[PDB]
Amino acid sequence: GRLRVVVLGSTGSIGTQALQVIADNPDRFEVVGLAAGGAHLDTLLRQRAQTGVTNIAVADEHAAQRVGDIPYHGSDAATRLVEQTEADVVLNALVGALGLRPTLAALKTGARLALANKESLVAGGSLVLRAARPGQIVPVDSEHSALAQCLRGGTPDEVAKLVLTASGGPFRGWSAADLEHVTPEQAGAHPTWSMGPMNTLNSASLVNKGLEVIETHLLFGIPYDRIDVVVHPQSIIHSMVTFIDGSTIAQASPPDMKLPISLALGWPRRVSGAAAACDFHTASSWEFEPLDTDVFPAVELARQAGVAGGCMTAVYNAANEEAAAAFLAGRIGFPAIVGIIADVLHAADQWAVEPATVDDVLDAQRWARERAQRAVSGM
Amino acid sequence: GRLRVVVLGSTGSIGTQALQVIADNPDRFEVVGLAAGGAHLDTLLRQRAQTGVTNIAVADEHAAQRVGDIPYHGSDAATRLVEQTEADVVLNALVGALGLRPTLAALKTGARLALANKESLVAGGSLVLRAARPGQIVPVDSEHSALAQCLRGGTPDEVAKLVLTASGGPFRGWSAADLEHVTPEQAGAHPTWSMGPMNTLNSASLVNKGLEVIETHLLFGIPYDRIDVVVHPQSIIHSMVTFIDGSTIAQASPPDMKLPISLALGWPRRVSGAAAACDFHTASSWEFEPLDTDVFPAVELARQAGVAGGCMTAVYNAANEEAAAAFLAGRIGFPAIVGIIADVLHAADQWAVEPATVDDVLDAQRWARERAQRAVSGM
Ligand SMILES: NC(=O)C1=CN([C@@H]2O[C@H](COP(=O)(O)OP(=O)(O)OC[C@H]3O[C@@H](n4cnc5c(N)ncnc54)[C@H](OP(=O)(O)O)[C@@H]3O)[C@@H](O)[C@H]2O)C=CC1
Ligand SMILES: [Mn+2]
Ligand SMILES: [Mn+2]
Repeated sequence: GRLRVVVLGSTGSIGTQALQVIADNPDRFEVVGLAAGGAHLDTLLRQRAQTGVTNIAVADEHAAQRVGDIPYHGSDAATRLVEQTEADVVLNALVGALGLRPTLAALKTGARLALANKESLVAGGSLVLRAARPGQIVPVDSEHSALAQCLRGGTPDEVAKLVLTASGGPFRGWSAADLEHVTPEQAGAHPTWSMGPMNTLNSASLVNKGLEVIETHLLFGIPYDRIDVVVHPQSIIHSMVTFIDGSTIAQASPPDMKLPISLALGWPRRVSGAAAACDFHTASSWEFEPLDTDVFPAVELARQAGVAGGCMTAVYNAANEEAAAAFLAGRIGFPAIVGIIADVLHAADQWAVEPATVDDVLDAQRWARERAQRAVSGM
Repeated sequence: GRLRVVVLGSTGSIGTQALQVIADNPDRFEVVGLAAGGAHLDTLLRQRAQTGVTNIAVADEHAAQRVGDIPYHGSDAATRLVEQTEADVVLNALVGALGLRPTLAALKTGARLALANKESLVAGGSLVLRAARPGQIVPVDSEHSALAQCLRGGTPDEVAKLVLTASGGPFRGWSAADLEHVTPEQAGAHPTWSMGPMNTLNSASLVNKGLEVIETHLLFGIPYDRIDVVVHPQSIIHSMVTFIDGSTIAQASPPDMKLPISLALGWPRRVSGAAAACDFHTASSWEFEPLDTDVFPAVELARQAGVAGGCMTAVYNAANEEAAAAFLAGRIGFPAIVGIIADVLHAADQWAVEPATVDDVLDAQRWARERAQRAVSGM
């Protein structure tokens, strides 16, 4: 009675940690599908051999050709893999708003969607939500996993606030002037989490936290004015829920994604030995500080976009993707990332309309990328 | 609807705070009984006048002589009140040995027992556990209330460890050499108005934490070797549960006993506005450090007593009461408190037998008191 898992983005950080959790728990889990982009064929072939799964999607046609006998190849490969593979859980660890169609396909199959790809939910918004039954989307994200656990501390009507923690990034405490000179190398560091290149930059810019505020509203149905963000440099407390009696329930663990991965895969059942627990035989401190919203307005912009609703959250994410690419390429400065997002959101009148189809979401993103490029061109 | 509440020990700290919670929540609670010792008879009489509750009990027959219209007076007045009063919740906030019989009576009525009286569990042990049905006892103290909330984080089978937080008391971080100089005043002997000198002393000696560890075992059925203590000077995290996957769930609030009191009264339902929540607008830190068990062995000793079982925890507590009072009277030094507890316990193996009656518990306490007296005097 074990769970069949499709792993999308298997060669990345989350995909590989997920495979390790599955390998350590053959009793509970079985890999039945793998999807990757094709940039790391060494890893993918290793995964094919180690798991014995030949049911693979490779996005890059040239890379799929070089491997040979890949059953699904091309831009729709991951989507068709999901549509055609019998599974109990789809782990979406793809990166960027491109995880949207596989997310929608997964929900349509009725399987659990263990969601690491927050962008697909942020972009899909109510379109993704309509495709899901209650509890079908289970968060892999450390914060959202923590929130889901802490919500067990009371009934829904007893929730006052959801409190997301943020690491603060490498630039915690820096001034606006300090941020002007930030290099791609400087933004490529993270004090607590080891992640891919986009999540690391997003954590530095605080856009990751903005995306997580939106994800929180969408997953848990809590109003934006009841979703708080506190800076916690240690990343040990992964988030908390405050109840109407004044009690706060918090989730805590040394930073290790295998914990929320393991919990997402086998929800509601915890997976014995998934990760190390906090060690209370040695001294430590858990520090909290307010976010400097003047220097880091990305979270406030996310709330604005979220409150607007419809396709506005897709716009927020798409504008970030474009500005982020420009920064990494050395075309714009670091403060310009969130500056461009604000510029694009301000122009995004038409996009408050609720998406009826995936094409509405794609239209919004297409516009947002263009408007983002316009803003880059002007600086 | 409205829960009918009997308040035993209505004139003490817990009792009066509970009456405030009840006054503030007339939708949720109604007082249907009040019981007190008699030393604060005037307060009880004012309480009858304020609540309109005439169903009252006074233990002290002398005190009762002052009134003429008390329905329940004399020894076991509180017990008789419990036996003869229809109620949904009995709050047992009586102090010491006079709490045990009312606890037993409350359990037999089938009411929920909101338990503050430590002696009921620490001394009464298996007598109380054999009488109680699952979930019948709801703990009132902050650590136990924290644990009950955090246990919501998983199934019973998913619990790895219970971690109680401890303030560390006034001598946190003190060497054994430092402790030799401790005076009653330093250990918290002030004529404070609401509470006896023992509470502050028991905190300082770490015996209170030991008592809490024993009660934790009895309340939640977790072995002593899986009940840990961490020193946390802020007392914001009130305790935590570590699950088999590595996740820790923690309960946090600014110190305020109205929170755990309100939740014990309303269990399982939280009481809106009971206490203030953690506020993250100003920076703070939550510090943890190990307890030096060489310098503070009171908790290790409690586990030893608890593992031994039967009436051994009764012995532990009674030896403390005697030794702690001897320290306050200047008959011994501070380090000798836990020293005498150890010496009495090590001589106490005849008391490992399970008590059949309340008198068996009383015999054990009698022996332990006499034993500690000889240890103090040198006889
Ligand atoms: N990493 C973390 O610790 C955390 C991650 N997340 C979220 O999870 C998601 C992934 O995180 P992360 O593992 O770090 O990302 P990574 O960059 O480390 O891995 C990205 C994965 O997606 C694959 N991929 C890229 N492009 C395509 C494409 N066009 N088609 C199909 N597959 C593609 C890559 O395969 P390949 O490169 O071989 O072509 C790779 O396996 C993100 O949305 C992130 O926000 C959330 C919380 C923390
Ligand atoms: Mn996250
Ligand atoms: Mn306590």
